[PDB]
Amino acid sequence: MLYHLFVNNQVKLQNDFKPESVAAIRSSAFNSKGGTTVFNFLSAGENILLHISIRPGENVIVFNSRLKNGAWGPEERIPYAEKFRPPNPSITVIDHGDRFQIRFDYGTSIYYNKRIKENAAAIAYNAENSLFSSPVTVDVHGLLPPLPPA
Amino acid sequence: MLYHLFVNNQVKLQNDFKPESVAAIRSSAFNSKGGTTVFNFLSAGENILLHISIRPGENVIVFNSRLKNGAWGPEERIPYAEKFRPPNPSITVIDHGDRFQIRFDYGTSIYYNKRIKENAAAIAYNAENSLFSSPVTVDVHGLLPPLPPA
Amino acid sequence: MLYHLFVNNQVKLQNDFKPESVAAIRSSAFNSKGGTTVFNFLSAGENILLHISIRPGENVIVFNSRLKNGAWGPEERIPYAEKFRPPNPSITVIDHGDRFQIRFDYGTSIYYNKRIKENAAAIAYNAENSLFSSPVTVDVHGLLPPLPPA
Amino acid sequence: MLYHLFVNNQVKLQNDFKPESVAAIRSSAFNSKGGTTVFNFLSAGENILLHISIRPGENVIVFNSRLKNGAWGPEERIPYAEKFRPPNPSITVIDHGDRFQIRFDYGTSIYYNKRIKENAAAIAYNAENSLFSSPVTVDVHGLLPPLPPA
Ligand SMILES: CC(=O)N[C@@H]1[C@@H](O)[C@H](O[C@@H]2O[C@H](CO)[C@H](O)[C@H](O)[C@H]2O[C@@H]2O[C@@H](C)[C@@H](O)[C@@H](O)[C@@H]2O)[C@@H](CO)O[C@H]1O
Ligand SMILES: CC(=O)N[C@@H]1[C@@H](O)[C@H](O[C@@H]2O[C@H](CO)[C@H](O)[C@H](O)[C@H]2O[C@@H]2O[C@@H](C)[C@@H](O)[C@@H](O)[C@@H]2O)[C@@H](CO)O[C@H]1O
Ligand SMILES: CC(=O)N[C@@H]1[C@@H](O)[C@H](O[C@@H]2O[C@H](CO)[C@H](O)[C@H](O)[C@H]2O[C@@H]2O[C@@H](C)[C@@H](O)[C@@H](O)[C@@H]2O)[C@@H](CO)O[C@H]1O
Ligand SMILES: CC(=O)N[C@@H]1[C@@H](O)[C@H](O[C@@H]2O[C@H](CO)[C@H](O)[C@H](O)[C@H]2O[C@@H]2O[C@@H](C)[C@@H](O)[C@@H](O)[C@@H]2O)[C@@H](CO)O[C@H]1O
Repeated sequence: MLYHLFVNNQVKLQNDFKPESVAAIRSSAFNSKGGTTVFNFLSAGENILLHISIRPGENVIVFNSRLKNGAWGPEERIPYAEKFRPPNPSITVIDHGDRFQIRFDYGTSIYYNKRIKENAAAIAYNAENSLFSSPVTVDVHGLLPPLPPA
Repeated sequence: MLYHLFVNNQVKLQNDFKPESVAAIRSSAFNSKGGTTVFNFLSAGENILLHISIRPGENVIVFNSRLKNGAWGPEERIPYAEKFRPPNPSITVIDHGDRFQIRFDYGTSIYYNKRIKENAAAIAYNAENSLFSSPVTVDVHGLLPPLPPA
Repeated sequence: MLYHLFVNNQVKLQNDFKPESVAAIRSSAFNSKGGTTVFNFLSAGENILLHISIRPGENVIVFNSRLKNGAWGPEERIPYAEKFRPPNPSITVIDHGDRFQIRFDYGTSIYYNKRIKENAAAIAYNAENSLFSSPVTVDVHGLLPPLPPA
Repeated sequence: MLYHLFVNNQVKLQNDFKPESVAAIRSSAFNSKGGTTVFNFLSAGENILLHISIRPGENVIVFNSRLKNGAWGPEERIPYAEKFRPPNPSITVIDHGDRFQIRFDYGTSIYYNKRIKENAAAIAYNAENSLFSSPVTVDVHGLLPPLPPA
């Protein structure tokens, strides 16, 4: 299923993002002078199941979670540098049941153990000065699709 | 290369759409009550190399061409019905050198002999009440990419 | 539909190879010092709808057609000039209704106007010293599948 | 990278099968009355990093590991219960660093925690009466490739 997720907005998923689900987020642009950009996978109750804070100025990408009116837990970080590929950078998130796998353009995957046992009903996108385009293209799969030879 | 083509607007291609090029246009929605929707492949000089007029009310899809200040030539038509697949209908255009191949979700391809020997520098999207989303996602390939088993 | 086509053998297609059909042939190797290698798309009646003779020595690729017990028609040749990318070279054939499109790893697409109005029911592979592996992996589609962004 | 893995044989990988690596195994047939079929991911030192024993009779799939001249470790089994889609069944194995992900045509992904900290250098295929074709088509990726919208 294809969605167009606009900045400082979100998209309500047709079906819940759950185990086996794959979300391929792709930007039509890369604004090198952009600021902190965030993507949140939210449950129906608006709990932040997966928070991805891309911070170029801090050279880090922070992952976390928290209930709608709860507090962030410990942060999980990785260097920002050498992760995205202009002019069409991408973010791929896969739900492996007990944890999410996040993959950017380069480098190894990031694995984030789930902290809230719920499926995502929406994906939000927030940024004052986004690093990516608005909207960003999002393809959500119920399961990993057949793969091309390359 | 990924582009976000908004309705009643266009996208300037990074490189020209020419022989071997493949443009995959995908909508995030299908507005059954939408009207006539158009996609034009334009040259640098703004000549309409390939005009695709999707007319639900007339139950037809019209293909044509014309110079920037020229006249349409003869029309090439196909029934509108059973061509698109909601909620993510698509249009795939392939430049075969001497003609374009246009493929929708269902049915056989449409072949349109080129009438203007030029490459496209832009793709335009026009509609009063579009049948598709705004923007529509557009992936342009320099050549047919590797194919998945299905 | 996946088939394993062995050298000096053939594979019977579960479905007619006809307009919109795509055959993605892939080899697990490239035998540098290989000799003339042939791929034929045959009708159920064993007419050779599309003959592809890749000749390293003569440095040409000959395309032709012929009825079961008939003689070869006029040849349509092009220079061989390094069309394959080792170690996994590919040959993709697409049925466009009035003609076939043949794409290798390099060079431009080759177009061959159909000479016999029949669909292919089998693909044959012949060679004394094949340029490719035995068997070759063959994925046949009834229509062009959705494409990855790259 | 494409390989043709023959039954009761193996294929030496041009590159280490390691974190981020994906092995897409595809069969050109499904032998209904086939017997126990095995696929092993081996280290260059011939340690069995991941053993996959598909047993129709016992109706289970056993996953295990073992050093070259060592004994099998504790078994991790699941019911076989119709995991393959004829006539072209598939097995996809992904290296996630601390564990392997194995996906069949049906059922959920199977996760197997790594028991040996080595990368795979070869994939073996064993069976007296294989459930699948010989050889099986194997596409190995260094990283998950861009995905088609479907
Ligand atoms: C190393 C460390 O622990 N630094 C902490 C920052 O990462 C925290 O920032 C907040 O982090 C959460 C995720 O854990 C989320 O990304 C918040 O949006 C983020 O807060 C924003 O960004 C900060 C840099 C501040 O400008 C803040 O005002 C913003 O609202 C902060 C706050 O929890 O604590 C640091 O110790
Ligand atoms: C069967 C036939 O020939 N009908 C003709 C219409 O198809 C023409 O419409 C115009 O067609 C061109 C492509 O050839 C292009 O799609 C134009 O946008 C389209 O004109 C618009 O749509 C028409 C239905 C009218 O409402 C017109 O005012 C719009 O501007 C017309 C006009 O060339 O002629 C018919 O004969
Ligand atoms: C310059 C020229 O026209 N050369 C002709 C060859 O191309 C012909 O070869 C045959 O070509 C058909 C397709 O047209 C098919 O590829 C046959 O396998 C091929 O014949 C074989 O290869 C030849 C090189 C000879 O060794 C022949 O004995 C084999 O049977 C030939 C024959 O039609 O004529 C040439 O003039
Ligand atoms: C209930 C139980 O634990 N069953 C055990 C079998 O699963 C074992 O079979 C061997 O299992 C390993 C992986 O753990 C591998 O699949 C071996 O090929 C397999 O041994 C073969 O198949 C068996 C069914 C026997 O026919 C045996 O002779 C073969 O060599 C066996 C042996 O470890 O123990 C069972 O208890």
